Amino acid sequence: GLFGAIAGFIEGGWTGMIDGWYGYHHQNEQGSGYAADQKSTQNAIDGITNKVNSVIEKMNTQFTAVGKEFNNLERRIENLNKKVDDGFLDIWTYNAELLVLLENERTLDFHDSNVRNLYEKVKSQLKNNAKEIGNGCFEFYHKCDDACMESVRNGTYDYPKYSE
Amino acid sequence: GLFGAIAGFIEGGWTGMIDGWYGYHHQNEQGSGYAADQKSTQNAIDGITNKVNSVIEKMNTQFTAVGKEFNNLERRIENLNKKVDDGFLDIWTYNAELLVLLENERTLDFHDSNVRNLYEKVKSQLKNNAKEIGNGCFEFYHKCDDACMESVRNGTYDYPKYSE
Amino acid sequence: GLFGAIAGFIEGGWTGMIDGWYGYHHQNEQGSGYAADQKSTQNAIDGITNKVNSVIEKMNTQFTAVGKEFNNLERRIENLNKKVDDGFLDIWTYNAELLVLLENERTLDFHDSNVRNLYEKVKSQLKNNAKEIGNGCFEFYHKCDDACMESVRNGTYDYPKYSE
Amino acid sequence: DTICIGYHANNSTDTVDTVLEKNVTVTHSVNLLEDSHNGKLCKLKGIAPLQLGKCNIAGWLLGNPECDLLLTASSWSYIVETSNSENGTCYPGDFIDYEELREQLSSVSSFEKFEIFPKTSSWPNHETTGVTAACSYAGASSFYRNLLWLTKKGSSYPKLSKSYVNNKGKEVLVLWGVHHPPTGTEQQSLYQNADAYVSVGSSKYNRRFTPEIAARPKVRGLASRMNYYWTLLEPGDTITFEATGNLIAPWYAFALNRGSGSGIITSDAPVHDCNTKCQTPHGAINSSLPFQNIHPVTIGECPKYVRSTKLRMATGLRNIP
Amino acid sequence: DTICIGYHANNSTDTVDTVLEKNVTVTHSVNLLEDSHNGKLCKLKGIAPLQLGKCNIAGWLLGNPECDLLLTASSWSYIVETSNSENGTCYPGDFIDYEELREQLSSVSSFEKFEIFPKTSSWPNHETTGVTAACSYAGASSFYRNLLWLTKKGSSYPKLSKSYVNNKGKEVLVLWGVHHPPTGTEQQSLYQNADAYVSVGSSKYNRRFTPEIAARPKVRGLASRMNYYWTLLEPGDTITFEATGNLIAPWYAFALNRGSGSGIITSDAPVHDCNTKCQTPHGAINSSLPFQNIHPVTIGECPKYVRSTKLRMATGLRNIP
Amino acid sequence: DTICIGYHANNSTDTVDTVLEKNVTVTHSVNLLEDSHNGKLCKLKGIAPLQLGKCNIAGWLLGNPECDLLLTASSWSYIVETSNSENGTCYPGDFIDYEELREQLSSVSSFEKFEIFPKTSSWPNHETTGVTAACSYAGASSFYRNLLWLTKKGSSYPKLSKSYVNNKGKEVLVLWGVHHPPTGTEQQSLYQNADAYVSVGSSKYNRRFTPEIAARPKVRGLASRMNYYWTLLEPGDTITFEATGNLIAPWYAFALNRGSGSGIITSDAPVHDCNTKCQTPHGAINSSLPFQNIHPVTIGECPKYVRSTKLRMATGLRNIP
Ligand SMILES: CC(=O)N[C@@H]1[C@@H](O)[C@H](O[C@@H]2O[C@H](CO[C@]3(C(=O)O)C[C@H](O)[C@@H](NC(C)=O)[C@H]([C@H](O)[C@H](O)CO)O3)[C@H](O)[C@H](O)[C@H]2O)[C@@H](CO)O[C@H]1O
Ligand SMILES: *[C@@H]1O[C@H](CO)[C@@H](O[C@@H]2O[C@H](CO)[C@@H](O[C@@H]3O[C@H](CO)[C@@H](O)[C@H](O)[C@@H]3O)[C@H](O)[C@H]2NC(C)=O)[C@H](O)[C@H]1NC(C)=O
Ligand SMILES: *[C@@H]1O[C@H](CO)[C@@H](O)[C@H](O)[C@H]1NC(C)=O
Ligand SMILES: *[C@@H]1O[C@H](CO)[C@@H](O)[C@H](O)[C@H]1NC(C)=O
Ligand SMILES: *[C@@H]1O[C@H](CO)[C@@H](O)[C@H](O)[C@H]1NC(C)=O
Repeated sequence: GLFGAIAGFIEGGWTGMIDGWYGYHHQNEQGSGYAADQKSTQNAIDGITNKVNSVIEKMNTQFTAVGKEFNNLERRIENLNKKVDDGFLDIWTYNAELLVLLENERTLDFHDSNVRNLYEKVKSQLKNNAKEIGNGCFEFYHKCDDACMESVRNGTYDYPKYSE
Repeated sequence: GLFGAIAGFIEGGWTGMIDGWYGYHHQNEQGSGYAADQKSTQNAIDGITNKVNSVIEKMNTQFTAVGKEFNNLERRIENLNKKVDDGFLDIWTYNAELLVLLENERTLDFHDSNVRNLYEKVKSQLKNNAKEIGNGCFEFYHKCDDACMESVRNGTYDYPKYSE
Repeated sequence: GLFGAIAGFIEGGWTGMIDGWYGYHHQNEQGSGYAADQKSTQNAIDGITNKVNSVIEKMNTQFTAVGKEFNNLERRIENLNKKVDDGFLDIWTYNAELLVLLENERTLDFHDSNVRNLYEKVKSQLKNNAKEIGNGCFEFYHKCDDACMESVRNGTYDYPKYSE
Repeated sequence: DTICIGYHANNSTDTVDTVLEKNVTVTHSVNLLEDSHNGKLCKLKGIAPLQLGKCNIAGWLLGNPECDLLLTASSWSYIVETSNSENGTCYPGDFIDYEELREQLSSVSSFEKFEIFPKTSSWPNHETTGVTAACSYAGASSFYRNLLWLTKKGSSYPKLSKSYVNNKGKEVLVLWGVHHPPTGTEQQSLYQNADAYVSVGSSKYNRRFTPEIAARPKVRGLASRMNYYWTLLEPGDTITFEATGNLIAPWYAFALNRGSGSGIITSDAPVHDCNTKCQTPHGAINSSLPFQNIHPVTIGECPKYVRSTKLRMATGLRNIP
Repeated sequence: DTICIGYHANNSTDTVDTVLEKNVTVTHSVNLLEDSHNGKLCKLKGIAPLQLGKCNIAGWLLGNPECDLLLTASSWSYIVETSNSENGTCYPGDFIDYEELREQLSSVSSFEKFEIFPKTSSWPNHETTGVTAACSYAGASSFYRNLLWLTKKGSSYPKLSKSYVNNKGKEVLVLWGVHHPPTGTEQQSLYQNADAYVSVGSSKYNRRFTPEIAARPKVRGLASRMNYYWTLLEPGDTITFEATGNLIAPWYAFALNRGSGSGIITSDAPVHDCNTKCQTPHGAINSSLPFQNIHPVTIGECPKYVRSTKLRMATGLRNIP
Repeated sequence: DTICIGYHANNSTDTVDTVLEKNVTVTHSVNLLEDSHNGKLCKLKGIAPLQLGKCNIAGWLLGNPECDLLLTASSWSYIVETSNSENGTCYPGDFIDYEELREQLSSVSSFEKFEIFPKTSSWPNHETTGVTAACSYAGASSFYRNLLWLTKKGSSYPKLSKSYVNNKGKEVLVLWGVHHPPTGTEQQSLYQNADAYVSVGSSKYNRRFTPEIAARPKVRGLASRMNYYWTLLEPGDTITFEATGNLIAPWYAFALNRGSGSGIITSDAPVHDCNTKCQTPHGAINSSLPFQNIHPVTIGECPKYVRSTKLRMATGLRNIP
């Protein structure tokens, strides 16, 4: 991955998290569970939706009858016609194949970037109140209950509140 | 943003800085003010100038009279001519539209990346002689005068000269 | 560089390292030398190879006789034929020129990304057992022999085995 | 106490290709390539196609006896020929500018056949009853329904002159033919005049025909030939026929408003009451996606044809459960 | 004491579209789409177009009496016809290969009209004075300025033979016509000979014409027709006319150097002394940008035509004041 | 106490362009643009082209006396005309649908010349000995090898009727000609019938020719003209000739099986024993790369033609030694 998170230092995905593309897994004394980050998921969705629609809707054509008919003394213009059809076919096939190859790469780089940005957002919030395991997990140096876990997910986490 | 700086952990731009795309805001006892990073600005400018010129100048065209005239027993080749003109219209319209959408995304990613690279360049030279506040600001653990700030902007900053 | 490593905080390349694209230079009491990382090099190679084969092999090529012959009362369809050939010329020249420009940018950004990802991979392994000099170099806070250096390159480096 | 950052995974087996890597499994994806069709020939612009059945366009216009049971509407958005359209010009010869006529008739909005030169009052001094085994109706010698074979009545073929004025407020399609006996003997037997000629004229069209008498290989048992000609008579214009022999005269003609930019589809697929924006010879297809691999030949507002068997776009991310 | 890293902002309202997001406000941008024109027809390659005004190309070449006030330079980069160009062949008939000739004249250098067969000395034994109400000038019957109508002198029309050799060091465009009376009565009245013919030949062109006497609808009051023919006579070559009647003789012809790759524009926009690299029927446009939405049918070195209403490229960054 | 992360560098001088920066030195790269050719005309897909020597295709087909070769090869993938192919129709006149024939003969998988109407037994009632100074072999008047000039025997030219049935199991190319005297005097001298005509017909082809008598400039010393015609006769079909004069009769014809989709290259480059998938007039080119700047008009499976002088794709990374 271009940004090093997906299939990167975060080795795999979570089938447990069903409600979003990106999110959190928490473990504390009250229990464990998955929660999706709604802001980053919904932005990614908005983004990809606009991409797909751009590729689809920018294609506009006029009413056209492709086929043409020529007698046996018209062979030259018949082959001209064939050269036009085949030329358009070569261009559209090549371009469509590459557009999908190239834009598929970018879409995966996009998801990878979103995951990395989310990770570093949490990292910057926790600072030294938590330890970095490396698999995308932070181990707290203090007790963190559901309300604490939520402040982290909410981006509202209170750093000075823990010197414990 | 793909690189997480613009509209990222740096939330907004500076209308105060008129002389460059990316730069610094400094605060000390002598005063405050904006200073643009000249190297990173000019490098970005050279790049974007080259991108635009490529899109514009790579288009080479020959003197062409597009229109053609056909009588009422020439309907087939008249429609062949129309199929060619329209086919060219569909191709250029599609490619032009997607080229701009895709490359606009890349230009914005380019700007985001440049801001981040500048931030981490400053961060790596200052190290622990300053505190990382967030929103792109470093709070110094020593006194930094106008002469000191310029060394930071110039990338010549002297770390061992300050232990406090 | 988009990812800030190549011509970045790592200023130059190694003519000394002949066996791979990305790798390591180590110095300890036993000696110094270059070693290439084979996993990341080979991955990059697989990728770039796939990119190249895509650009070349996605091009459909059918047997075609491009030329046409017209008598002196056929000038209009002769010019129609010319409009088709020139029209295909404009499209293919423009698209190929931009495809190479754009994908060259992406290929360099890819290498830059790979270098950065590898650097951060080593860094997370070493943690506080070493000092980050910059220029891509880590100075150990302990003694590291050839067997130890190999563990870093192998990604098997043992953190708790080294204190001090 | 730990919190982890991660990403979605599921049981999806969808794969896409990327420039760096083939066959990557992703959580979600969408198809950009229209890969299916409905197996029917449908209406284009709310209008059904012309179906010619056993007959091709020439047979239909001339009134080939095999075309009698065809039901023609007053409008069509395109024309359908099948692999069963064999019944054309049953009298051997050349149909002039035939491909052009087919093209220019591919769509029309108010089409009517009418009797331009009525059989009963038009030719008192010529025989109108001529038939041939080459044009057969249920095993019996017959002739085109829309034309009349004029031969001599008794010993003579008097010079004929006939004009039609187009008062229909639209274009009128007029077809006729010229017969070419193999021998001077047959010429006199039919038209009596060895020196015979045909002239047709309008405000635009002007042409003169003479019989070409020559020995030829037999086609459908005939060494004779019959050539077919047509013109579109503009509103208000007049067309005039003169002949001393060999004219295969208009009986019925067609009044119409030509549409434009349509064409002819050759398909054995059944015609149905559905509507579509894109018609293919295999069947109709959805026009919403940008690309289609169904068929290189289409009529409508259509996705671009590509050689691709697969174009699939990643929406979600790498699936790594 | 603090130092901050940040980026530029301004008052720019410029918006662009991106693949992930529509309508993004940015600090700087450039337009790739040329959406305006100057409303004029301008010079291409430093040369003004041929303007035909009231007349179309046929009227101009034949010398239709209404085209007397048009003016032709010795060169032009293209040809402009208007919606007012109606004055063509005023004597009804067919102009053969007319579209081809129009194309071959679309740009020329070194163009000159000259008198190929002077009216006064060329036809001592024939009447040259023929006119018609069909080609009228200022309320009086007239004829094409560049052609001459030869009729019988007294009771006799002797066979004529006339030749021209091209010494002009460039191509010579020669136009002529063949007249077709409605009745043999008229044939004898004008050309005196029932068996009359016209023959034209050169190193390339070979044809013999016969008058076709037939009933035809009246066009501009005439049941007669006059067909128009042309050839490009190569430098050094000879062209020979022989007739016993029905020839409409060349009087003036044109020597020229044909250009190539230009065309014909139909526009009512005023012609001016401005220069352009790209001309559209609406007006001239800048050729600098890669794309233009003004018009698909153009002449020049032109941006590619697209359906886009906006193509705008981000240069600066996301504007967040 | 140190380990460092870095990247490869070398002595490579290769440069690429990127959208952000020109002239970037990289460690590795590959070329996408085929900029060279082998300077030869080669076999296309393992079959040699037809070489016509002194003659062009018309001269070769008609048997111009200067085209005497070892033999027409029995198959070819395409056709080569040179700057030395000068010997065409040595009797001046028009070759009808000549470009069409050239296209349709551009590749064949079997070709044989045969005597369709043997000179010795075919024309007992006509003179076969006609020659002309316009077609000369070794300083003496001669004629086309593949055609026969039929003139009147004694005072009489009886109507001739001659048929050929195609038993060859493939197409037969039949060529013939029609002679056009400048004067009726010459018409009577050769043909005696002034009303003479030629008729050619098959199940498909039907056409009638009459001589067009006109005064014309001399070409190769002749004011006379000769026009050339052809048809492809299908296996099993019959072609029949009837003439009262002016027929230049088939002597030899060609039996053949057409390939499809080839063309003509005009080059003086020598034909060689090399093989290629793409032939250019400059030389053969390699088909592996997607683009080529050698020449726009090619024959084969060819890279797309572009104006680029350089297309080079970075594979390795920025080279910073
Ligand atoms: C006129 C006639 O009956 N002639 C007979 C000969 O033709 C016949 O030998 C055979 O004739 C066949 C042609 O017959 C038709 C046809 O096409 O079916 C008969 C049609 O009635 C006649 N139509 C008209 C209006 O006259 C038609 C017509 O003459 C030609 O189509 C015009 O070109 O001919 C056919 O050619 C066979 O190949 C031929 O052997 C014998 C036997 O009776 O004598 C005549 O009665
Ligand atoms: C085959 O082609 C060659 C040309 O490649 C013909 O040879 C000669 O062609 C020249 C034209 O370049 C003829 O020139 C003429 O010369 C006479 C005087 O010699 C002059 O009066 C004419 O005005 C013209 O310039 C030349 O006649 C001709 N040679 C002969 C013997 O006729 C050759 O004729 C061609 N042969 C056939 C059978 O096509
Ligand atoms: C063209 O000139 C003719 C006379 O030559 C005149 O009758 C006619 O009205 C002119 N054109 C138009 C559109 O009026
Ligand atoms: C086209 O317009 C003017 C020509 O007067 C030119 O200066 C300008 O640069 C061109 N347009 C753009 C967007 O560059
Ligand atoms: C084409 O053949 C091979 C494959 O590309 C290549 O090695 C060779 O050099 C090419 N030939 C020429 C003459 O460039």
